[PDB]
Amino acid sequence: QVQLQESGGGLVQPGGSLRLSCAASGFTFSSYYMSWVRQAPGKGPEWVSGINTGGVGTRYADSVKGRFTISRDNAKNTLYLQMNSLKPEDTALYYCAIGEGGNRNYWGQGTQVTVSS
Amino acid sequence: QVQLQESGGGLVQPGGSLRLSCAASGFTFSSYYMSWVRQAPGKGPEWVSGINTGGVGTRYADSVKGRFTISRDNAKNTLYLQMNSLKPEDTALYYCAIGEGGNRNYWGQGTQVTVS
Amino acid sequence: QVQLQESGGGLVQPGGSLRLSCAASGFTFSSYYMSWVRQAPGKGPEWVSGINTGGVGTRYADSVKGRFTISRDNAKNTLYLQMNSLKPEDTALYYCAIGEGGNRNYWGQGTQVTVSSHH
Amino acid sequence: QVQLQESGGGLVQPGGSLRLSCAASGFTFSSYYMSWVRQAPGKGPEWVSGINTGGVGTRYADSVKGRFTISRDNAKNTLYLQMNSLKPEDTALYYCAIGEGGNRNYWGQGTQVTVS
Amino acid sequence: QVQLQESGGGLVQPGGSLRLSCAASGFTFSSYYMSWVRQAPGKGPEWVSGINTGGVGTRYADSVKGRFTISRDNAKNTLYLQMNSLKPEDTALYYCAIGEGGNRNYWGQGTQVTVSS
Amino acid sequence: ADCAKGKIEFSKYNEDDTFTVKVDGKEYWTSRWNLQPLLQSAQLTGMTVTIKSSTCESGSGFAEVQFNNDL
Amino acid sequence: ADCAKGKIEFSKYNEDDTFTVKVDGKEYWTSRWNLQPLLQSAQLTGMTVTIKSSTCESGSGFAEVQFNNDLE
Amino acid sequence: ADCAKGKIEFSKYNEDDTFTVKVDGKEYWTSRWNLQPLLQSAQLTGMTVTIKSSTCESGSGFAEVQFNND
Amino acid sequence: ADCAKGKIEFSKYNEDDTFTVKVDGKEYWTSRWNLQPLLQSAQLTGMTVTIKSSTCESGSGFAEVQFNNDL
Amino acid sequence: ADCAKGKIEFSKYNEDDTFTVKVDGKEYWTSRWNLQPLLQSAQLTGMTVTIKSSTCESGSGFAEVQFNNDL
Repeated sequence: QVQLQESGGGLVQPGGSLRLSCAASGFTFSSYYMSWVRQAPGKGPEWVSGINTGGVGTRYADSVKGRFTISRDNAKNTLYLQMNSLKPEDTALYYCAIGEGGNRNYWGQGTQVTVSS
Repeated sequence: QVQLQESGGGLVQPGGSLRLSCAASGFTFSSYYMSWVRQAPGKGPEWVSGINTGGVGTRYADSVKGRFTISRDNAKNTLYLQMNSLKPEDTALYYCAIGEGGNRNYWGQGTQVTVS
Repeated sequence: QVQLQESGGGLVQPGGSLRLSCAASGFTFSSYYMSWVRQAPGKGPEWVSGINTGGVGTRYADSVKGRFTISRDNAKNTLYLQMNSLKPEDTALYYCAIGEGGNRNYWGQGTQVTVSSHH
Repeated sequence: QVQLQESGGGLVQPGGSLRLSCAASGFTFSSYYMSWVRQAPGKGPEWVSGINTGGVGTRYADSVKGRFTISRDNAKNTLYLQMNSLKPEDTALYYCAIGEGGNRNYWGQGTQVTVS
Repeated sequence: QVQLQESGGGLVQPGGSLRLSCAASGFTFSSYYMSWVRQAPGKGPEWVSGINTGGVGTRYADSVKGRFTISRDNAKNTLYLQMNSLKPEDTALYYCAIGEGGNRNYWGQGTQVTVSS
Repeated sequence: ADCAKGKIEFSKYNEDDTFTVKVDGKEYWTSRWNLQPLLQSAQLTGMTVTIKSSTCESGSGFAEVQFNNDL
Repeated sequence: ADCAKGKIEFSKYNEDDTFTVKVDGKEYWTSRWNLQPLLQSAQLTGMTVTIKSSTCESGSGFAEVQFNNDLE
Repeated sequence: ADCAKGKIEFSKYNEDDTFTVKVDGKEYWTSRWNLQPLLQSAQLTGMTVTIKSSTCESGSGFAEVQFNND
Repeated sequence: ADCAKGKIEFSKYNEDDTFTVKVDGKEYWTSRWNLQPLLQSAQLTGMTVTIKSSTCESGSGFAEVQFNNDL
Repeated sequence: ADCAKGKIEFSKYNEDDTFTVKVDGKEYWTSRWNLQPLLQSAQLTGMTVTIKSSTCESGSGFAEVQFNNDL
């Protein structure tokens, strides 16, 4: 069964850092573009970052460019997101998504991130 | 050498459920698109469901979309079909097929599903 | 080097059966379409059967369809031809070839098949 | 988690030699074209050399042709640059880059080479 | 780094045979088409034989077709040339080349093959 | 069995990397990657494609297709 | 869920081996390789492309497109 | 041996991922994936293809071909 | 940074399996295999290509380009 | 060294998966797979190809080639 297991979330103070991890199983991970999408409360879903099969070719949304860095470990079937210098505008539920993140059926149950004082 | 062995059929009551399993051998299963096709008595063959090599992409016929769900265990070289809320129309011999199921050369000796 | 070693031929009576096997070496067998070609003395070469890498997609000549079965064992680097219900017309020298036959450079040193009776 | 670690730089007298080494990790190195780019202070970036996967096919900028030689050990997942007969015009920061080196995101934290 | 080491040459009488060997290193040998080129004295370079990766697809120059046989051992990173029934017109320096032999930088230092009485 | 014979109405690349074509008002899809450029070039050039499949209802999977030029 | 329907204004091959297309003033990108030759063909021939996605306003890329030829 | 010389009548993608072409009333198939786009372009453009094979009977497989424009 | 904007004057397949294109009198090469047919078709159709690279001198490597049809 | 400059007379896919082209009455072959679609397009469109090789005799192998449109 295809499964995506996000972890690494929680409560961080503004300016702080967090490292999200998503452990993929039940499909050949190396065959898929992987991305991270966040869903802020009250707002719609926001695509945040993407990475090609290969882990060399990354994409970032303008809102996180420079603060976030996506990586993949095809040997360990895991996807990561390094979130540095966190603004409150990033308090959202972060989903690890198979593909470009255009389909919510291919997301895992998100990891909660809350940047507050 | 290639072999497909369907199982999990039987007589179910309408609204009931069944889980068909097809055990593949004689070819590297993980490398092929797999699909399920049904052949109702008197009617022609009907494609039912399909799944990609990657293991994430699924396709379903309009007639069964929402009630059926295809899956694969590349570790166990098995293809499955979860048939929930069964209608009498679904009464047929189910074939497990290599590819899109467009040529009978690539189907197993199907399992019988009877809904009444 | 590349080597194809056909075996399994012989003298068979009409209606009889034979299993040709060709043992490939010197190349990664699993990466090539394989086929069987026969050539009867007096006639030109006749393509008989073909198999894609993987062993799911098989092709047969009209004259052999139904009686012959091509298979491959990529684990054992062997190609097989199950010849059932043979006719005297099936008499020839059977070559195992890399690809779709076509280029004699890609055939092996064949295996003789001889379908005959007391007539 | 992609990492390129350049080393082998330093202070060399004109006519001297240096061997830069870039140690790649976090991606299958053997699958990528690799190149070296230099950034002279005040000037823009200059592509210097390139090498295909497989390691036979090299490219050099006209300014460095004959003096520099790119190589790769797909076994030690390292990229090298043999800089012989160094001119003051080569005083830059040498970045090791994945691909053709046309995008700064695909470079490591460069090693310093000073020829005076 | 890239190295090609030809061997197996020498003095042969007409009609005789020789087996040239070229030992490749410093590049993934298995990923390249390999060929043999000869350079006769006074004449230009002559392509002789070629083999695709994998060692199934061989090509021969019309001048050697039927007498010469190219092979490769990707496990031993070696390329071979079986020269049978040698004519004096085979007297040349035999280079082992990466590719189709259209780049002199990717040839070895040659092996001498002299056929005379 | 010949399911549909006609000019390609439209083609569609699917989320599961399959490829659909509507020929003679019936849609058929294929998992074959090699067919993708062949079918697009057919649709563009105005070829008469013949979809052959054991399953002929619209939405069925197919693999065997014959291409004939316009006339 | 039709994202954009129209002729391809321009296409762009990206450094990350993705492919962007501007259809109906909006840019869309895809990680699919097979789509690259299909999209420029469509661009060159003047085809009617329909970009489909469930999450059409996230900045997420598409992978589903319908191609129709132009009429005169 | 030149089996057939002519314009491609029709092409067909097969269930076994091979590709058939009928040239000069005789059908020939190929397992080569590289040939699929080359043969389609030859069919579309109206090129005169020369099928070369040791087995020249219709239904025989081939691999070597020559393409010439009109 | 946009290095060159213009029609492809010529293309060249290199011995190292790279591909050069001279656009606006400046030559640029790419290691990307997928770009080879795309640049081939852009050259043939007379498309105005925009080569984007951090290294803009002629002979530099590139991997990002934009294709627009002619007027 | 420029071996041949001209329009492709004919192309040929070989049994060893190589590809021959006769340009300016001289035949040259290549083991490069990416060149196969590039060459026939060039043949079809009527492009003037420039074959560059160290071995220039007819039947030699080659890899580098430049494509220019007809005009």
